[PDB]
Amino acid sequence: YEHSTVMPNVVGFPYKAHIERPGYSPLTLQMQVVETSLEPTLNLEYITCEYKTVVPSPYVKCCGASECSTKEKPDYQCKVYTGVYPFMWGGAYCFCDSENTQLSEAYVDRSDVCRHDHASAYKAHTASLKAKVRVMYGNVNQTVDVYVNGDHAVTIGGTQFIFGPLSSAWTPFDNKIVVYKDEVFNQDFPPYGSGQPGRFGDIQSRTVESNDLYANTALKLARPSPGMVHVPYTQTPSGFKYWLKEKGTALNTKAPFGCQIKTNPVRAMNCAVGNIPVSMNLPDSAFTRIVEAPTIIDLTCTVATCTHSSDFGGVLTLTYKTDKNGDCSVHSHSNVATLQEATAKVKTAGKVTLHFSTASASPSFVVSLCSARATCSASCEPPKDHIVPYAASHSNVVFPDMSGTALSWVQKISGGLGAFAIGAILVLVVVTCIGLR
Amino acid sequence: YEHSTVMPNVVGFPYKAHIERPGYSPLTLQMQVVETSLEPTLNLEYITCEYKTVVPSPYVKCCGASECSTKEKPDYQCKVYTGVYPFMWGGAYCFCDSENTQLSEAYVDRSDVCRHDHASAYKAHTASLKAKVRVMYGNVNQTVDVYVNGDHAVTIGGTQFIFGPLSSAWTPFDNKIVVYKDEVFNQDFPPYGSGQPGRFGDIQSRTVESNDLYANTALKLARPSPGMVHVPYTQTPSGFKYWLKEKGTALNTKAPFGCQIKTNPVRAMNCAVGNIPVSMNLPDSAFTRIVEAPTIIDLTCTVATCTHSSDFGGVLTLTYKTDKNGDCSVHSHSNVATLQEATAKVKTAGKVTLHFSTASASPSFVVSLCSARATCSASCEPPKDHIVPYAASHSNVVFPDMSGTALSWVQKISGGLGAFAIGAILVLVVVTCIGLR
Amino acid sequence: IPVPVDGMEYHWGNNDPVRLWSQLTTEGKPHGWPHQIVQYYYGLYPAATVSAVVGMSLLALISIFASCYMLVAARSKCLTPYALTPGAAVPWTLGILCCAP
Ligand SMILES: *[C@@H]1O[C@H](CO)[C@@H](O)[C@H](O)[C@H]1NC(C)=O
Ligand SMILES: *[C@@H]1O[C@H](CO)[C@@H](O)[C@H](O)[C@H]1NC(C)=O
Ligand SMILES: *[C@@H]1O[C@H](CO)[C@@H](O)[C@H](O)[C@H]1NC(C)=O
Repeated sequence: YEHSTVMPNVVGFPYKAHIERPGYSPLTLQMQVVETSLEPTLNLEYITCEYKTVVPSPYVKCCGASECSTKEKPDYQCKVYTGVYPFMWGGAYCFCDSENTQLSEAYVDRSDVCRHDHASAYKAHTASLKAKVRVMYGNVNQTVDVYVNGDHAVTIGGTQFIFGPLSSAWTPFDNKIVVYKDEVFNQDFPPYGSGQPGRFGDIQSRTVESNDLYANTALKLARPSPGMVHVPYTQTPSGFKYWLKEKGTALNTKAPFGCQIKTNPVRAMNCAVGNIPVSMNLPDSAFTRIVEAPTIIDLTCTVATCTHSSDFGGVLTLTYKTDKNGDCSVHSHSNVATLQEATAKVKTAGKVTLHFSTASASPSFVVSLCSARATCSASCEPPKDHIVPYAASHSNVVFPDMSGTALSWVQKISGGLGAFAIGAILVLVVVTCIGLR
Repeated sequence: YEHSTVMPNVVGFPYKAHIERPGYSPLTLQMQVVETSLEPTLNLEYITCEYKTVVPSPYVKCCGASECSTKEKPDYQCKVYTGVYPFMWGGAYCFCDSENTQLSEAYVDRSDVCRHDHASAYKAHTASLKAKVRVMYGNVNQTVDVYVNGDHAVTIGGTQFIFGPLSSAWTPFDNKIVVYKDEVFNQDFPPYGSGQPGRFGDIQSRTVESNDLYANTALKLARPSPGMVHVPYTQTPSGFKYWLKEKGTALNTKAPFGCQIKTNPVRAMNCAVGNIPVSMNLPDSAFTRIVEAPTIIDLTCTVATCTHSSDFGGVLTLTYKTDKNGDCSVHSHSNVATLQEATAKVKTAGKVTLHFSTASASPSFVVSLCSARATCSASCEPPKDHIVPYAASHSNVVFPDMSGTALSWVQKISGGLGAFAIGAILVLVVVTCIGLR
Repeated sequence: IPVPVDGMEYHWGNNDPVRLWSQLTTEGKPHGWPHQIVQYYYGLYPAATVSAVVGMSLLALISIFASCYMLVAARSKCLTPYALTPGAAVPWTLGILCCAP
């Protein structure tokens, strides 16, 4: 047997599906999602960290001269200064008054710990939902991992389920993101090979073990001060260290729908958007013959109490005449009210009680026993507690029922006005028809 | 200096860019695509290969009875046959004539070489262009591997180049593709966990080294013949081997625009579609002060022989009056004719001859030397060879030039008709004004 | 800090984040006199309730005015021929119903 329903994508909501198949007694299947994941696909653009300036011992040539030599290093600089007199220590280090030159060179490398402390610039494309659902019906109770697309098919006690694609294409991530230790930033990083000094990505590398090392750090050598051996230079400080202060607020702190942005596999756990279409193919043995189920006649529904709070703040009672002791499956055919139970024990003493949840002042819904249908109307009252530590057990349907307290007044007033209008119309029409001829 | 052009995505087409910076002599920069790759991003769905049926030795209990226990193996069958008399060999193997049960058992395993040959089912998303361009100007001769998106920036001899996103989002791959050894199929494989017997996907597995093994091979276990030990069964043959026979024509055989679908990293190399925007940042050392540039006076262009073939079928000579020797830079300001040379040689008293390529009977285009200019017109005869082994060195611009042979006839005829029409207009106006008196 | 019906979350120190929600509490009586019901719904949804009440009041006044105008026109049509006749002997019974001087 083939059946298709739509369940909301909210974690913890107890969803219940009713299957009515000719020849058998109705089946109620309860099935709720226990967690959700949403992983984008990531293309690594480059890797950035803090740099390390390499500065070797200067070359001094007493009574001589030198020549600058280009090299393959990143941000490499080299200069030769014309007349020096170093005075190394306990002496002058040259016997040569004015014909001495110093060779000063420096270049930029990667930090010795860049494989531990670095950030990664990514590009995020279409993500894939991946849920975890608990299915309960009859006497099976099992939770399974699925992919929320039309592809993955799972089996639970002989029934096949396909949890169709999410109705929403929303995603918390942008095109470009930056991922540090445990947090994610919707950031717009520089192009590769065009980084700038003192800002994020002033040195770049395609991977951790890559060997390119673009570097733009504004390194610059300076002439040594007269009488001492040293190699002065100036250089803009690290842009990774600047970013580690001025980065801003992470996606972790500000994510819509209560997404929980998580670790190494970049994912958004437990967002609350959209609906999940699901189609099931139940075996023939999962149902009960009508001749083997109790017969319910003269079903009547009366509501004991009614408080439209977040939890199950209503109680209703059903009175009936039965023929034998058995189990019946209960269902609410409107989403104004959410039953807590999926089945009930039916006994000769025709009384059964169920708890439901609603958010309306005057709910009105049809409840069903195994082979019975009845209408339940109520008058709920608002709660007194302002704040609660849990989420609502209902779909937030507020509009009052027709023939409730609030809408009965509208009906009566509209009836009075309409009666007056039709009386006026009849008077005018009769007068005009009589006076015409 | 910043300059931006648009080059076509055609491998081997010689493209030439013109840069005209005030205060400097114009510079012609030529750059051509050498290679092209277009790689999608793939999400592996599952793995399929040939299966293996495992049939252990049957268990025969003489003078007793057996009972069968279900296991968790894929496609597992177990059956008990009540009255047997096996007759093992040189004997009967049992004493009781009718109280003897055989326990038959079989299941399905993944092949021994499933890691050495199998088919992967993927899902293909947005692809990334990645070209290999050779740039030439002045004395530089380099080819760079670059990513064709607005991001990657690269420097060739001091000039920074950025090759922008392609103008079209065409891809040769579908949403679902199957990858066998070296060939790619645009095929719509079954969902995971819903494969059918005898067809591609009768056994599935998420990864080569995974341990799930969904199997649906229609295994079925039969009753042994009297007096003989054997496990008879029937089963549908492998769907992977069936697919290898009836898999169709690969994407390699049919693929638009001359794509060459290639190996392990699934890519579509050397397709010819779209344009590539380019942006460069030239230094001052690239140009030449307009003082050094020879001054060209009285430039005239005349075409000796022209045929509009695929190669450089045209020849033109420029006559000029100069003041000094040097190297100018030529350019064609209309894509109706494509020049072969970038730089010329201006001599003290002489001409310069250049070859061009066209597809039009009567092309008209403007050719420039260092800073002078001229207009060229020609009459071109069609080629003789029907078929050539190389692609056109031009853009297929066939519309002729106004004042050409074919259009001047229309000019004269329409002018005569217009003269007749305006004469008639004047005659009618004169008549209707003279009679107005 | 605001706690809508959608929910709210706060994180304080090295403790785990805490989530709170808001119930549909209000002032007034859902089943009372019409002003009490109006006050209840204004407690839940102020702007929507104001808009709905104003719209319904405008519609009711429009209906009343249209009906009264139609009776006025009908009385005019029934009584005006007698105002043209020189004799002008209006029946007293029809004067009673239509308030004829
Ligand atoms: C020794 O000193 C003289 C000048 O004092 C200098 O020209 C010469 O190069 C020096 N030789 C060595 C080996 O240092
Ligand atoms: C289903 O099994 C889980 C596993 O512990 C249990 O927590 C849950 O209460 C069970 N459901 C029912 C209805 O018994
Ligand atoms: C250098 O450029 C010339 C064209 O002028 C080309 O033929 C040659 O292949 C280039 N050099 C190399 C090593 O490819």
